[PDB]
Amino acid sequence: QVQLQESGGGLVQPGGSLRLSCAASGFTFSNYKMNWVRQAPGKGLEWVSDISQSGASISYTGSVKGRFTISRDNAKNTLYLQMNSLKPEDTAVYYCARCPAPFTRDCFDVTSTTYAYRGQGTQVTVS
Amino acid sequence: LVEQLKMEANIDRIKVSKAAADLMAYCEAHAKEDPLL
Amino acid sequence: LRQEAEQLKNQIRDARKACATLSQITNNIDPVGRIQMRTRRTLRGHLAKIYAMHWGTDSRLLVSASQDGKLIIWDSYTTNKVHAIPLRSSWVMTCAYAPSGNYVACGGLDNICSIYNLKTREGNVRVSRELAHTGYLSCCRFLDDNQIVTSSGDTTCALWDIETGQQTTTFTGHTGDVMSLSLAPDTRLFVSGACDASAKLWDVREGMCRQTFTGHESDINAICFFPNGNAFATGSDDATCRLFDLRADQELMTYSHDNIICGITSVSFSKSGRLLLAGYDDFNCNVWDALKADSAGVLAGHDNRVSCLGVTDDGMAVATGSWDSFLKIWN
Amino acid sequence: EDQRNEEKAQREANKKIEKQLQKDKQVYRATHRLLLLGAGESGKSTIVKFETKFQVDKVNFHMFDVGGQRDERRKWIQCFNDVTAIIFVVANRLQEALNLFKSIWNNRWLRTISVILFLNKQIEDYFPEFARYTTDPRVTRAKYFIRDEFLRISTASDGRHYCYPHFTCAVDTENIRRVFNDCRDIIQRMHLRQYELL
Amino acid sequence: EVWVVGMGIVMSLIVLAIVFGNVLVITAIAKFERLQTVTNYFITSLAVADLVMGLAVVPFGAAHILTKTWTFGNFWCEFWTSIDVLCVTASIWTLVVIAVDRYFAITSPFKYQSLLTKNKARVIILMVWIVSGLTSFLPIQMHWYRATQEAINCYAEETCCDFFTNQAYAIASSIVSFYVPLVIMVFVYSRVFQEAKRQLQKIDKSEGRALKEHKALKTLGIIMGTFTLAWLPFFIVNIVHVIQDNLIRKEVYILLNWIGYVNSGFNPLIYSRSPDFRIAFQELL
Ligand SMILES: COc1ccc(C[C@@H](C)NC[C@H](O)c2ccc(O)c(NC=O)c2)cc1
Repeated sequence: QVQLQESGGGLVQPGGSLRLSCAASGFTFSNYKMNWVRQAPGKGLEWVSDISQSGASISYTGSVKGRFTISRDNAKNTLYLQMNSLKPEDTAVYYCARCPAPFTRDCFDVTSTTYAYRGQGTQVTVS
Repeated sequence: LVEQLKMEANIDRIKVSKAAADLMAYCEAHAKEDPLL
Repeated sequence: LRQEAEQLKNQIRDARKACATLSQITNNIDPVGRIQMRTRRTLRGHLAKIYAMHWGTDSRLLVSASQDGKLIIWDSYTTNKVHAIPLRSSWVMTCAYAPSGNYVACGGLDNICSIYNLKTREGNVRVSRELAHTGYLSCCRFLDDNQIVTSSGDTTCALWDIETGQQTTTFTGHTGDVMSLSLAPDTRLFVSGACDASAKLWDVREGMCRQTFTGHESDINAICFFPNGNAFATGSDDATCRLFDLRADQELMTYSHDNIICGITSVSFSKSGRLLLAGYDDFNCNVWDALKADSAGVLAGHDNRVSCLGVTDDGMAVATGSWDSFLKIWN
Repeated sequence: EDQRNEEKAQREANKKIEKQLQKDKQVYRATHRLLLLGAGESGKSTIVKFETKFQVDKVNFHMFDVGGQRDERRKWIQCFNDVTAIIFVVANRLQEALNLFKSIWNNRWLRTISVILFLNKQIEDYFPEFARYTTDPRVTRAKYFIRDEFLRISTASDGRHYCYPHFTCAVDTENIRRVFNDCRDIIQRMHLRQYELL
Repeated sequence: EVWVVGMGIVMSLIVLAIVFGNVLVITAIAKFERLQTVTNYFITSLAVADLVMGLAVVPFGAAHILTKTWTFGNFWCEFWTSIDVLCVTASIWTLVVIAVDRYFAITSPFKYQSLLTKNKARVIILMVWIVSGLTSFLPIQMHWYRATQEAINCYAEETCCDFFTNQAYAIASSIVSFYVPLVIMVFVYSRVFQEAKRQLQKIDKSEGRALKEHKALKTLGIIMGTFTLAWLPFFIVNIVHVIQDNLIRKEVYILLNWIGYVNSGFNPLIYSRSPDFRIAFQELL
């Protein structure tokens, strides 16, 4: 069984700083391309970040460039999304999604429902 | 989900020392009729 | 309720770890040695990618299905196109052959499974009863000449009854695609792979799971069933075949070679269950020992992929229909 | 000796099917297929044009459609690897399209398919690079920035397949020639790059 | 002596090259079951039409230089001269049909895959090996080249291996063997370069972010020049030696016949330049 849990999060005023984690066990972590995904309560799923399978090719969405910083850890089996300088429209449930195939260069994971490598997801809001 | 976990956890589970022996013996007895080996 | 589910799952994990690899038991048994086999006949008849072939029960015929809009009932002793059944659903993701050599099944992206009657009495081969699922239809099988247990991408295996075309039963509970399914030889219970690493077994009569599994790291492409019934193998997208078991709620060995990273595309056993075939994605077709896992003899013959695989009901002639329109009947 | 009649009975079926297949292949290799993923068209396949055939200059096109299909696309898209041109009607919103397009590109079986494209939608809060980029401009900036982003995704994989971005928002009368003329180029380049001549 | 020991190696390495560069194009097609396509039957017609050139003609046309006089006789020196002018015309018309093939496949892309089938690429080849025979094997048996006059001393008399054609055969042999294929394989490649210089100009109208516009020229070079430069001087020396005379030596008419008999050893190093061939060339030896 594959297990993808999270940590951190809560309620912080603008300009705060959250550092979310993700506990991945069950599968070898060194060769699966990961990515985070946030769902605005009252809206469909969106996209925030990703990462290659060596921390090399980090990407981001449009309005989240520079602020955050994602970084894997291929020995401790974690994925940390350091958040900086939040905003009013950054309240959402944050899932630690994954991608289906090993040794891949593509993702088909931001789906309406029915995905089996996408954790429960903590909540992060702004006051 | 929880009902299914319970109704699947309340059944019998034979030992590996007994299941692997059967799996081995079936092949060891059918290897004769097996022509592709 | 989620915490209670976690507690129950921890209990199941503790039980399945307390009730627990066949290698430590069978480590001195005599091996099989090297073995290779050559293409006896090359059924070069198709004109698109061959996506499935249910090797018939007669151990002679075979039905191959390709995206060209054709369904050709081949032969394996003189290599002749006994029939050529055209389809209206240009794509085909599976074919199925009745055990009494009396029916065939089809159906793919067009969501509809269909039934062609070949033992007719008026000439042309006509569609008997096309029955309809919201999603593609990625498998079909036959219990008797009028009972088909289709899979779907709708996440729901759904046993049918061709007479009056109804869902006698209906299975569900996967939350994910359902790629492949097998059937026990005694035809009473059947595993059903999926796209959640969930090789959930089922029961044909009632309509609910009996003892599920989850032991893979990616989706399951194709599944099998041991010749007796007390075992079943499984392939996935992480280049691994895993000899599961349905008497101990766990597996018994993992097949994996560090030299290859690709995705299994179809599996099937031999008669004695000794040689575990496999259709990989780097164009070859390995063979694996039963309880002495090692890549013994690579049957690399194809040139694009290996889309399916099959073995005669008396273990005589494997036949792998690749993606370049050419079957190949090994021996 | 009585076993010498079924031989001819079987060889006649053989020699009739090897006369029907050599006459069906000549209509299988004269129609090029398509695909219309990314979004249902309803403006480019129903009003201007699950098969949906048509014809331009004595050639027919099996313009398929996956509108009735599900969301998870990793299983019924690996069996379209023999099509010639994956038409792509497209109008956060755009980032989802971009992350679908990057995956269709870097896929392993859809690797060598020449993705045609269609900006049917013919902003700065979701895109901060909008101010540091330069080609009334109130429409040209947006249009050409979206197209430049798509082409910056397309020109990083090679040379076996190129994105052909077009634009259409009007009644789309001649929106079929923009596919015919631009599907001719894919065959031309598929031959040139193979003759080591381009 | 070196004038009898150099031509024993320089005119033998060529033989080895001819015979060894084309076994690798005959076997690597008759073996692999995935090359036997419509535009790789042509190249087999091109590899046999030089395997013969290097197995029957050249090893004989080398001992004919070493000895300086025929040895087999006349029932062989009238068949060898008739097989050589057949082999050359075949191995040029194969190039012209491949050129018309490519031209159609690039200027009519919707129709080359449909209106040119595996059953229609054998009429073409057994029409080319007839346009070669009808003009290089029968006009030698029916003696339409006897050159009716200084060959009467040795050639017709006895044991004199020497080509002697007339002002009506050595002209309608050239105008059929090298001046139709030349014009056709120039009008084809002009119209193919005019499109390789447009599908490399429509690219840089949207993307691109004489460097690479000179790849559609190096390959036209190594395909068309290596043929024109190799078979033009011989088939102008023929016309000149016919219209004028005594202005050209046999020691030149025999050097051109070897600046020509290597354009039939370069072809399996020019037309086998696709990755499929370059990969299949491994398992052979
Ligand atoms: C005098 O010593 C010799 C000995 C042998 C040759 C070979 C010559 C016939 N090869 C001819 C060549 O291979 C060729 C090719 C195509 C043609 O149309 C013609 N026509 C000649 O009149 C000729 C020539 C001169």
